[PDB]
Amino acid sequence: GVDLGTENLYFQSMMHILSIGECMAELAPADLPGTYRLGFAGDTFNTAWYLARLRPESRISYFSAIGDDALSQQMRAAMSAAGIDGGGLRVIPGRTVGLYLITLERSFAYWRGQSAARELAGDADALAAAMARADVVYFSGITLAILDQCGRATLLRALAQARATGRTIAFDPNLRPRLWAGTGEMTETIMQGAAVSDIALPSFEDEAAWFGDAGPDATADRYARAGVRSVVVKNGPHAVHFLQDGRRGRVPVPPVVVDTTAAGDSFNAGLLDSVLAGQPLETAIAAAAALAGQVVQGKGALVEV
Amino acid sequence: GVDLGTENLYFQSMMHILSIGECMAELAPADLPGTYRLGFAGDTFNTAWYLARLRPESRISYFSAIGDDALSQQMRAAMSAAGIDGGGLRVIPGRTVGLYLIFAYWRGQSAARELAGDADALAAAMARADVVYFSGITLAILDQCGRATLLRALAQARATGRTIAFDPNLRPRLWAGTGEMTETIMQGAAVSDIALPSFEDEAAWFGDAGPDATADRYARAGVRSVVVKNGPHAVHFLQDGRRGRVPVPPVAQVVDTTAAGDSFNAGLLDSVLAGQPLETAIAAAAALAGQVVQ
Ligand SMILES: Nc1ncnc2c1ncn2[C@@H]1O[C@H](COP(=O)(O)O)[C@@H](O)[C@H]1O
Ligand SMILES: Nc1ncnc2c1ncn2[C@@H]1O[C@H](COP(=O)(O)O)[C@@H](O)[C@H]1O
Ligand SMILES: [Cl-]
Ligand SMILES: [Cl-]
Ligand SMILES: [Cl-]
Ligand SMILES: [Cl-]
Ligand SMILES: [Mg+2]
Repeated sequence: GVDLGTENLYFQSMMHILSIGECMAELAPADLPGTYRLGFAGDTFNTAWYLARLRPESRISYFSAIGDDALSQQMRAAMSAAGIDGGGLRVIPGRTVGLYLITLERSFAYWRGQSAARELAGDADALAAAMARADVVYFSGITLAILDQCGRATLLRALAQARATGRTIAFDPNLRPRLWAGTGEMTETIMQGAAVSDIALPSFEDEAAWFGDAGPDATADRYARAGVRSVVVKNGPHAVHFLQDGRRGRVPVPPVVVDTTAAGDSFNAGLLDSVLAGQPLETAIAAAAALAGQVVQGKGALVEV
Repeated sequence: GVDLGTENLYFQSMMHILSIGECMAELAPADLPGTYRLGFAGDTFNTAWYLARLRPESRISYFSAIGDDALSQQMRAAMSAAGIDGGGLRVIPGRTVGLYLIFAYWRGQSAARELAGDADALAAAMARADVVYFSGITLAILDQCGRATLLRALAQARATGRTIAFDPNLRPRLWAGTGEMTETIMQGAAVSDIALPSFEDEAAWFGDAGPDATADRYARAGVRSVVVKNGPHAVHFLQDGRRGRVPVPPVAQVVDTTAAGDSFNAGLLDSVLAGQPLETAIAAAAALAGQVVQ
């Protein structure tokens, strides 16, 4: 149902962004007590969701793996309804998607340890093909976390070769220790992700905790050392710090905070949307923060802004 | 939060049944489309739930393992509301319970898989219980070591006079292989006084010629009372070499057979605990299941 536009050998009618990672079934409190609404979310998927709203004229694709059950079909449908191109989704027979439940104090429970999405880097050829004509390929530290050793290698090799042909690679380290076997493995693998990326979107609070960065500018230096060309350091309610080809700066973030979920994912979409438009980095960061600011004044992961 | 009665050295004021296995979170459709109601279920827990309803005068305990998150605490509270003694539940920090959505399942990493991790805790749960009930699902979710631990505790309990009841409850998807499944089920039979197989599932996997052959297979494993369920057909039984059949009264307006076996099992065990003859207990069990399927 989603319009993929047209193409010739040289150009496509639509700008193309690919997001790679895991989308999950989400059950969140409904109005009637004891009941829950079924939706879909997951960090990289949320970013794609916001992108589709920001640029409905563009092609926003999602690459992942789902099962073959009712719930998987439901997820596939929800993607199309959101204007997201799920044509590349791998189907893994006998399996289902990951799920999480929000209970309400607000708490989360996850069942994603055996999700189909963990097989998303099982087919190297399908990955390359998904990336081949993408203007931007976006992935996260959660994308890396859920894969085994071979899957990580396959994904990183694909991103690196895509990068070399001229795809712009964007990465949100999105540190979630509970998804990794150990902190050593997490930090190492995250920086492997950095080494294939042009744009990195770390969050200072998390980076400081695990890498021992003394401040946001030290966070930026760390990613620049891995070859990242544009580092954008998200910083809670504080100014966003950046570092691009040796040049530094800070972009003020106006004071606005119901729900800091989706903040980072919406920020990323706002940033990538503006970068694709050919806007200078500082302009893109301002747009990213403006979107995130309006989102954190909203209810949920997916806030119709 | 559930009264457990009183005791002296010789007798307890309440008869005591312990069920061992996995309780899961269940999400089922509510009226509002796209919304689901959260409840708790799972084979051995369902049997315990029905048993508690049938005998408010008794102590119905559940032994399992849960997590330490909000959902696990909700499960604990639901058990207590249902009159079930969850005082022996083990808590596995960082883990959560299994879940299913209406059937799609997430149970491969549930805390309940650790329920046989502490041998002393299992033995204490079984002490002074009159009946200990478990299923083939209880066995399926454990690793090899947990299986050995549980079976050894069950056999030791049986050696001390606890009555052991088993429902094979064959579920192929939960096992690594067909062979492992059949061998382990029969190991469960080997520690059980009472077995409650279902002919439809047994026949597909053991090659039983008919319900009497199913009964014979369990009897060779040392089961004293075998009660073979068979959908709407007569229940066959075998007890100490004596065969019999008990009719299942026809039910026309059938609605949901999911809890049929678990409610049958509770009905049977309730009547056995009351000292009713096996044929009487089977009829009581059929009657309850009949109401439940409607
Ligand atoms: N308390 C807040 N006040 C204003 N903006 C925020 C706040 N929290 C998050 N944001 C925005 O969301 C982005 C993501 O921040 P982070 O949560 O550190 O990933 C920030 O860079 C801001 O643009
Ligand atoms: N179609 C049916 N009509 C009447 N009773 C049933 C039916 N299905 C199941 N039951 C009852 O539930 C018990 C267990 O069913 P099953 O475990 O599916 O063989 C039977 O022994 C009957 O007492
Ligand atoms: Cl985490
Ligand atoms: Cl006393
Ligand atoms: Cl099964
Ligand atoms: Cl008898
Ligand atoms: Mg009664």
